[PDB]
Amino acid sequence: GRVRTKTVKRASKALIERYYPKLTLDFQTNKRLCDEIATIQSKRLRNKIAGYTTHLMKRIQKG
Amino acid sequence: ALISKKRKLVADGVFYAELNEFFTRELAEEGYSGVEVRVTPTKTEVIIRATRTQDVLGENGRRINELTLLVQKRFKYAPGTIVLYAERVQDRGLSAVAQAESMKFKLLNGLAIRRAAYGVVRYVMESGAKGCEVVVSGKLRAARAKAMKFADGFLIHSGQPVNDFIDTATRHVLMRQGVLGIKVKIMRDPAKSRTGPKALPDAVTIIEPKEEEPILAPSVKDY
Amino acid sequence: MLMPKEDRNKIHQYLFQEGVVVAKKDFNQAKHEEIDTKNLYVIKALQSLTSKGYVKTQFSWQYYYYTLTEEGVEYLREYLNLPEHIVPGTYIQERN
Amino acid sequence: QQQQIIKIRITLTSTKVKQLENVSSNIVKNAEQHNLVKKGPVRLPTKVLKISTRKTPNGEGSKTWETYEMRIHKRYIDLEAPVQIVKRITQITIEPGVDVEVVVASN
RNA sequence: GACGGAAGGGCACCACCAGGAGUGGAGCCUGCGGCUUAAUUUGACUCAACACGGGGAAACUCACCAGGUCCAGACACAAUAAGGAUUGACAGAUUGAGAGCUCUUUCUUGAUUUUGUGGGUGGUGGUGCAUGGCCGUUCUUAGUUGGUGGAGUGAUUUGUCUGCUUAAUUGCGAUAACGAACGAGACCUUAACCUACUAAAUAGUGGUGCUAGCAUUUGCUGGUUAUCCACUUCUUAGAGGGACUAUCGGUUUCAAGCCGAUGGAAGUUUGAGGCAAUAACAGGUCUGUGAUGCCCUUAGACGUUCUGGGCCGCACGCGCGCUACACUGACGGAGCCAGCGAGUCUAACCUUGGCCGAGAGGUCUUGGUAAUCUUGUGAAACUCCGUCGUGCUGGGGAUAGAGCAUUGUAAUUAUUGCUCUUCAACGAGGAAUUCCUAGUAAGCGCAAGUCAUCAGCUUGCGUUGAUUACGUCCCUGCCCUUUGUACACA
Repeated sequence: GRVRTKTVKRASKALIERYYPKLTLDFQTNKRLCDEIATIQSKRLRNKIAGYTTHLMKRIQKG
Repeated sequence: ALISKKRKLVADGVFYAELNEFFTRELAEEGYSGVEVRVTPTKTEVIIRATRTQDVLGENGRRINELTLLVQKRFKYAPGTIVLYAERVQDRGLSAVAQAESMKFKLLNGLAIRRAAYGVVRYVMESGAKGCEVVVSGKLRAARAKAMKFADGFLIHSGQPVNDFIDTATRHVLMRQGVLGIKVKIMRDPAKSRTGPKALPDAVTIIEPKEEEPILAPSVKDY
Repeated sequence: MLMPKEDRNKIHQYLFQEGVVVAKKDFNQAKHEEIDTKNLYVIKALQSLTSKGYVKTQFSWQYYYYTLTEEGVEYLREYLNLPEHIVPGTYIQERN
Repeated sequence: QQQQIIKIRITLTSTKVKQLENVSSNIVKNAEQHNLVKKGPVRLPTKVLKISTRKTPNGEGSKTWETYEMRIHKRYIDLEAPVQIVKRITQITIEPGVDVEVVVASN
């Protein structure tokens, strides 16, 4: 009952346009590589957007 | 005497909300903009960093010598401590009283209900006011409904750290036909304030890398 | 109230020495510190010069901030009979 | 008697903990400048000063209950201090409303 | 647009279906009526008035019924005081107050204006249909909107959608729309994980300086108003990590889902909180503002003195509750738990004890303006072991009676408690009818708030902790599409 939210959905495509060829299936090193250099404002606004980056590139290999 | 640890910071307002009720009410024509409280022992730092700080000399003893001994002599601080000091306040977009007291001499003449309002506030609408809210009510026209809900700005609120950027004011005047209540809300910029968070979480900029490397028939390097 | 004026002029004595005329709030207490006359009937002549200026005014918190104005010379040439520029319009503290 | 190290209970308190930890830091860093022997920073519990009233100016409606409260932050320290480090403290480690006075003992 | 006893969608423990607590039965506080008293001041009467207005009201409060002195009449502008204005007055006749209230009445009395046409505006006086500020409700809700382009002469509309999901106008997907600014979501808290830290008795540790003793089964119960103090993890957080519906099978428009399982302190926006947008209610506050337009009044006052009924008076009505109908209970013994605090300032608040008396409590003392002392809040509810039985009772304590104390200049119409006399109703409670889905529903009890004294109240703090629905439109309530509308203080 807890589907995601819009201002982190749109924020990644100005962000993962930078660094597509990374961010693999194991979701630990990419998570801090999602937290890499950006001007973030908290930790779980970005762990959600890393889990956004986790789930939404893991399923490109579903076709 | 023998002050406890629960008797001066809950009792901050016995002196700090004493001055802030005083120069909201006594001679608030000055455009009051807070006092820089660094209370040294046996001295009292009055810093009315206001719009009319040419009145810190004045006659050098006409009204200042009153104000040495009015706030300081109603709770009866013992004399021999009080010092007065001032300096001009500036950057008049980022303060509620700056445009409020720019209306506290226009409420007799018959200016428009809007013309002075969105004109002076465009000192900061182009330099850091996104979403403001001004209501100038009372009874300007004898009817059933007496309220002008003036709306202006390019609205960004709210992420709940709201106190980082807000100004608030509410004023009154006793005219011929009842009170005229002027409450505003002026919105400072965290991007013009240069402090702490550059912006509440909307303004997140993303830098660009070097162009990513090829297969790179590589090298002979020995520095 | 019909009351002799050495009462008032011990309190106007307390004005020109530092610059205060301030009453407190109570009835039948009559002990304000540093203005040691009654708390209430000193007001009776304190508005009596207010009607033609001579003093400023605010109430708030019932604090009685009734302190003299710039025209505190010409009536105290005759009600205290003092030579001015002692607590008149140029009563310099030192320089502040 | 001047400059002995005789176990003194220097006590600090403030309102916001950003500047209270500031004041204690550049005094224990100024406990490095001549190396006061010390079992020092006592990270003491901070306080909650709750009031819980009805802020409404009339007795009507589905009634209201809030809180409004000061944060007493408070750092008792176990110093062992000399007579030199108490002097310049009224306008060092500065923040709005610096409050300090120390009893010169602990035992 | 608003409606409908029109469909359709959805969703609702401020409505149900399981439930777990039940209410209104009695009596009695505590309100609002009425009753009428000379007086029951006053607002609020629809969830959205009625244990509300801090409202547990002796005075203080207090706006009604009672009495009587200050005028507390700044004064714009000026008659009457100088062989006397204003009037306090001893003792007395009245008179709660020697209230010289009133008089019997001559001692005091001086430029300190008694006042004089008129004016301060005191007002807890009407006026929230004169108001601002403020507070609630529409709504525990997804609802707003510009920038452009599209249709329509124009009001407007489109974007915001027939699908599916969701706590969600959240997302996917369809697409004259595209890209967005809001609110919400997001964000943030907290009872938290961190023995890794800058870090230790006004605070908590294995040790043990001086080491009494049970016991020798060789280190234990220990203490030592500090002996070196041994030491930072428990106590406390400076920033940070750690969790981001985390992972695979099931079924999925392959998304948007969400579950079988589980690393884990944290898989249910972690549980619950926090500020919550456009537009407005003739919502409400003028009995909190010394901010109030006007009007009644302006000292013969609706200010303001000081004692009494009052808001506490009684067929009766309705609102919130508290003790209970006892025998997983009652009485008596044994053991014994919290956190919240708020505590004296030039005055007397919290207080273990000593000693006294059965208590109520009282005099010297114990520490504390406060992680010092209260207080280890050992309390109740609780665990264990002896005594009570089918009754209005070893449940119950309404009702009136006497006595002892405490607080207050001041207790009667009783401030409260204490010890005995009085010892009842009431037996699970009618067509009337609420709240609430995990340390939460429930059990019980301490701080604080008003606090001298007065909790059957209200916030919190806690100590012990099930349930079953696992969600939905018939009743009630709210938003959206479509139609109809002779309506717009709808």
